[PDB]
Amino acid sequence: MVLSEGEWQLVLHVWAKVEADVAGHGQDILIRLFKSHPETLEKFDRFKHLKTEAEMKASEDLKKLGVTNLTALGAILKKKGHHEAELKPLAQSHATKHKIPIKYLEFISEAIIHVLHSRHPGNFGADAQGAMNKALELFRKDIAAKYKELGYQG
Ligand code: HEM
Repeated sequence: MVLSEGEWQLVLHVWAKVEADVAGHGQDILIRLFKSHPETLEKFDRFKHLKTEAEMKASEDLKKLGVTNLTALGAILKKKGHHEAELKPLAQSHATKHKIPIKYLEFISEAIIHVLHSRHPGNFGADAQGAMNKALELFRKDIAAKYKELGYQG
C-alpha cells in the first residue's frame, strides 16, 4: 500500500489543526482509548491506577505522555511513508519494553479517528478520514513488519 500526495495533503491538513493544541488532542485521544478499550490502560504502569475520566484529565503526567505520543506520530506522518528511521526506536520500545500488540495500535488508531472526526468535522470529511485511515494502516503495517523482525509481532 502507498498513499498519493493528494491523500498525504488531506492527512497533513488536519494534522496542522491538531498541532494548534497537541496537549488537548493528546488528552482526548488517550482518554477515548482508555474508555473504549479499558484493557489498554493496563499497559501503562504509571497510569494504570486512574479510575475516572476526571482523574485522567487532571493528570499532568498523562498529558505529557499524550504530547509525546502525538508528536512522535506527527513526525512519522510528515515523512509521508519514508518513516523507516522513525519506526525503529518506536517499534523496539513498544514491542520489547511496553509489549503493545498490533490490536492495541488499531485501538489507538480508532481513537485518533474518533477525536479528529469530533473536533475537526470540516477538515475531516469522508475523503480526509479515508486518507488518515490509509496513513495509519500503513503505519501499523510497517510497525507490524518491524515487530516481526524484532521477534514480537503481537
Ligand atoms: C500512534 C501510536 C503510538 C505512538 C506514536 C507512541 C509513541 C510513544 C512514545 C514517543 C513514547 C515514549 C518513548 C518510547 O518509549 O518509545 C511512548 C511510550 C509508551 N507507550 Fe506509546 N505510542 C503509541 C501507541 C501506544 C499504545 C497503543 C500503547 C498501549 C495501549 C502505548 C503504550 C506506551 C507506554 C506504556 C509507554 C510508556 C509511558 C511511560 O510510562 O512513560 N503506546 N509511546
